[PDB]
Amino acid sequence: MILQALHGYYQRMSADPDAGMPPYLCGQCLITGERQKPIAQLHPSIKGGRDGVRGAQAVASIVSFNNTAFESYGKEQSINAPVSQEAAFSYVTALNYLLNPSNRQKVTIADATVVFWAERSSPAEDIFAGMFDPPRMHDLLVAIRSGKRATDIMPDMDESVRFHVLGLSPNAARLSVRFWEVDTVGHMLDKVGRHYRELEIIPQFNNEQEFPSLSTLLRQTAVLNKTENISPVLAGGLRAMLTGGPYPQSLLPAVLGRIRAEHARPEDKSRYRLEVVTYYRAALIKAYLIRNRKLEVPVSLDPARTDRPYLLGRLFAVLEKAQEDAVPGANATIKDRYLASASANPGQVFHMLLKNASNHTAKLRKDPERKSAIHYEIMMQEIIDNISDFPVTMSSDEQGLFMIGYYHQRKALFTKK
Amino acid sequence: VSLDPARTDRPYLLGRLFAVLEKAQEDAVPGANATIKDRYLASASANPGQVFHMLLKNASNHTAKLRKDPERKAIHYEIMMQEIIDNISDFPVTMSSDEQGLFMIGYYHQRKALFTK
Amino acid sequence: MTAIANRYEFVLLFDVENGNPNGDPDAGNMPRIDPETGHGLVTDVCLKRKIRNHVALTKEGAERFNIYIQEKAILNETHERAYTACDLKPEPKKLPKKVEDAKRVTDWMCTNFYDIRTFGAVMTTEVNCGQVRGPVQMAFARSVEPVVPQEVSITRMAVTTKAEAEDNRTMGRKHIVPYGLYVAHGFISAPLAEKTGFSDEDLTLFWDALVNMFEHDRSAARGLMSSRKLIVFKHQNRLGNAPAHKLFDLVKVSRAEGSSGPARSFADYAVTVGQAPEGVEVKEML
Amino acid sequence: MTAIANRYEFVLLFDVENGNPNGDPDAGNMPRIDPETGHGLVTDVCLKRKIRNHVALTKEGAERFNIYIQEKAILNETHERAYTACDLKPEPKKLPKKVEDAKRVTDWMCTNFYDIRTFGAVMTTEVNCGQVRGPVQMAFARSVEPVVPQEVSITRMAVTTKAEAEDNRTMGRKHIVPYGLYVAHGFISAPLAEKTGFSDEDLTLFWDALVNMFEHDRSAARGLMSSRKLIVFKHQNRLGNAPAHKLFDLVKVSRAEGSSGPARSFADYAVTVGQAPEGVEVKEML
Repeated sequence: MILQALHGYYQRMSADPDAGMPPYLCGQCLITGERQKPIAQLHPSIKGGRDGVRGAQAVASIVSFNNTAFESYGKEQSINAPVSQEAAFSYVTALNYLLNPSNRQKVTIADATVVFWAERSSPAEDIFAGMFDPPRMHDLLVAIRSGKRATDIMPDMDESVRFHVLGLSPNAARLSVRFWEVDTVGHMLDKVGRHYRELEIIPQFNNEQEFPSLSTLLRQTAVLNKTENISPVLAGGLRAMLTGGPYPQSLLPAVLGRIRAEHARPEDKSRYRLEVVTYYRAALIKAYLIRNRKLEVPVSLDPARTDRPYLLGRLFAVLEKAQEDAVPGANATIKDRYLASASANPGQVFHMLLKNASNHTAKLRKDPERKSAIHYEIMMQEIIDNISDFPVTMSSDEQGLFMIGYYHQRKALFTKK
Repeated sequence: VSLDPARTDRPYLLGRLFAVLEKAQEDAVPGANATIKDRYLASASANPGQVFHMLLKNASNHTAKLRKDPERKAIHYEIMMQEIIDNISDFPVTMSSDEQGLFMIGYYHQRKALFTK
Repeated sequence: MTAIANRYEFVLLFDVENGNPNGDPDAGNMPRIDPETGHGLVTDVCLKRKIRNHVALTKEGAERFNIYIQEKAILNETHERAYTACDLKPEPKKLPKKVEDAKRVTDWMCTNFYDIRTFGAVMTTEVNCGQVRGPVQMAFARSVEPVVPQEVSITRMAVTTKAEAEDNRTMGRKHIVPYGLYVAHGFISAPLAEKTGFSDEDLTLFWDALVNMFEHDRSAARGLMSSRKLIVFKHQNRLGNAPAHKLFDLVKVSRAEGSSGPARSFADYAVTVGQAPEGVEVKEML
Repeated sequence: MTAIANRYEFVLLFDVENGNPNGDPDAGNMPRIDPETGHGLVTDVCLKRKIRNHVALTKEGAERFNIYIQEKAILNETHERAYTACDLKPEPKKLPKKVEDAKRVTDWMCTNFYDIRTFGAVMTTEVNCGQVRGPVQMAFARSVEPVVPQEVSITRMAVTTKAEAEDNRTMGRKHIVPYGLYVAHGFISAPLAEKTGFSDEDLTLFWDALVNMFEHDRSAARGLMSSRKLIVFKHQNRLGNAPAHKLFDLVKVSRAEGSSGPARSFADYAVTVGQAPEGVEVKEML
């Protein structure tokens, strides 16, 4: 549909006296299907930049045939896409109207700018801006995550109204449709609820929101936690949000690689040494494991799990806690160096980690804290009791479970003692 | 119970032996500033062939001390050591990384067993 | 200077004892490893840097033997030299429209920068000088057996700034591989040499650099590194007579039967070189 | 600057008796060992510290023979001395923008401080003086045979503040290597000596320091340590004419005919030095 839906949106908004604008060879128009209409040689341009598609040229466009390779059947310019001039103007005007940030129906996700609307006037149009990028909204989101109908928070919403989402990406003055969804407001609110239910994890710090933003989640996979370096394909695939389908298979390796390449950065002047397995990365891993792998993952530490990857993650967390207690103010921790290899090749490195932890607890048993020294040994003894061997290798899913276990055990030890 | 007394993997058995010697020492000298694990874990795993005999002399002394009073278990630990060493034909000169991981697993398994009521 | 006329493959074996052959910027400064298997890694750029350093040391900036990627060079300034020498004036981000002038600037870059002539270069900066692939290529070196990088903690008896830390001494730590044997593969392309002018003199200097690469790379972090075996496969004609992977399989590295435990010397390994196909000869004596 | 004109390698043999040659900061204070073979290790920084101490003791801060690291000194204050000696104003983190001025400060550091001239230094700080790589390098010293460190329980008949009892009152701890023979390899680079100015008298003082390192290092935890052999390989040319590993292999250390039981004296080992290659001279009288 897409272009026809923008045409319908122009028809809808153009009827109203406000919040819109009324301005106005032969062939068959592919937008309306009308026969014998004046086809357009060149469509009106679409705004780029701040009031348009971020990253695109000021006069970007959707339909363009500026090179011969793009022309078929001897047709010239936009004759390759026969659309009546009025329909072309209407759809371009609708897209420009939505692209205007003054209208509250626009959001930017990494590379692409997303514009959404409904087939009829509905409060969902101004509501969904918060769903894709959370800042009464919190009550709606918590209700949706639990699966309740949105009408329970506001009966005014007719959930049967169909909702459109369009994702555009920039190029050298020509745009690409990265994704496109159409569904009833009720259905796609259910899928967003499913998504947030999957992402649910105990927060690491009280300043972290309970409904992480999509941009914040994606930024945590980028190379240096910046909007650029976000993989456009990964952002586009993570469509999985509001379609309910499996997350892209590259998501888990991306998060694992980001954990592998990260380390504590006091240079940010954050007095707490920044975590490598942050709240958002753990949330992403949990969501991937629940959806794609159909595993059971708790929101908080589960000491009755007894899964070997989960147990190994917990053991790593307790070893790191012992290191932190034994060496206060240490610049680096095993978190920065051995986290990747321990998860990917436990049988090769855990002996060294355990010997280092023995050294750490030996220091504690002499210094004050003479028995958190015994407590950490008890934790290690209890966790290892459920393990028969250190596996030589673990799959990506097992590494994700390792990360989740490490995150859960680490949080349980912040203020246990 | 998670300990497997029928496994008989040499690193596993050596870990169990280390755990029982540590228990014997901690029973014979309560309140000691450092366990034999802290003192000899590095050398024990790095060069098992040349240090386990020393650990066994020390454990013999500890068991002899235990045997003198009714707090004597000493028979229990002596039987454990005699049983575990029964399955060892020779001490390794060195152990691979995974072998040392199995050593630690066996030590932690045996230690919990001796903590049981 | 006529370019080489034959295709070459080669295999290099080099050691490291209590050293850090190549640190990892992400894992603190630990030696690079393959986290799935524990095998050590050395980037190709690391070895290319050592070859560059050896060339700079042995030629001392002689003519036709300058290094483009130098310690404190500013690349755009070097690009300006090519335009000045060829008498063109640089367009703001583009090569001269006259393709002959672009070729002239690129050749001037190639004709007197040894590392551009050998490993190629990307010079499409503001002062655009073009691109070069370079006949010689190298792959990541990978240890024959997994390496156990142990971490060493050290102290300094002095403090840098005004601080009341010393209560304990200032702390620091090194990372070292107790021992590791690394295998590096490489290729030399005659068709590309014909484009860059990589000559037989350059090839002999390159073999010399590989043989003596580490002898002048000593430092506090490197430990003891040495080149152990360099096997060179020379093809009979401009294009190869056999696949590269088939030739690399002739060099087999295994542990000597009498050795046990972790490897700590080159004597713990036995290296065997098989018979080359009819169109290839092995210059293993290097 | 009349730097040395030849390349050198050397091998140093030293042993310890009932002492701790080098404690491990993160393993309590146990002597460093190879975590998979039990061989003892002594870091290069320890031997360099002993050489620095010997130079300080024997020269007593004479001109051109100061020690940069010193002891509890603040290094930025020393950098400011170099900046003032050159009549320059230090930027917050950056070297002088003029390359000649940037080299003047580093040259002043090299010429004034013996250990910068010898081992190099990293001086990139709030008062930036550049970096020096150091003509002389040493690798980790490794024991010939595995060592078995022993903890020795010690009691003190005095209390520090107030005894818990107010039976024992203190239980100390000592670490000793009952015996161990260590082999240390080292390199001296003429090309870098030419950069820093490491001259022949510096090299003579360095040989003297190596021979007499431990004679003035006695302490409660050191035990008895001494230098036993010092093999010096002097190449006939600036860049050398033999691989370092080949020369190091000429020094063979093997258990003597008294191979019974553990080694407990230098007489339990036999040391032999083979013939040197053509262009290399081996002087062993040290």
